[PDB]
Amino acid sequence: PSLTDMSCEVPACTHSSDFGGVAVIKYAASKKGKCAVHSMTNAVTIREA
Amino acid sequence: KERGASLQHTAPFGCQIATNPVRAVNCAVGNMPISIDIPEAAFTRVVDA
Repeated sequence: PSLTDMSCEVPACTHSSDFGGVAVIKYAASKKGKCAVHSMTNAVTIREA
Repeated sequence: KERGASLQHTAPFGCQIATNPVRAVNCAVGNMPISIDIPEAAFTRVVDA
């Protein structure tokens, strides 16, 4: 699958040390399928793989 | 015969006076601090709203 027109917003963020941040990413998918998710920084870790 | 007006008629700040027990009611004087302990269950997350 390929995604376009992607954007991100953060309804809330708390540096609680236990995944206190939440982010919502809008996407347009070319087709149904699965995609891997990874942070591009070491400062922020994403719970979902 | 010479009692004159009672406090429920002469009192400042619109105080109502009652006996048995003696008390003043609803005097419009100053203000009242209130502290509320609100449980986590009472809150809805921004992502839920």
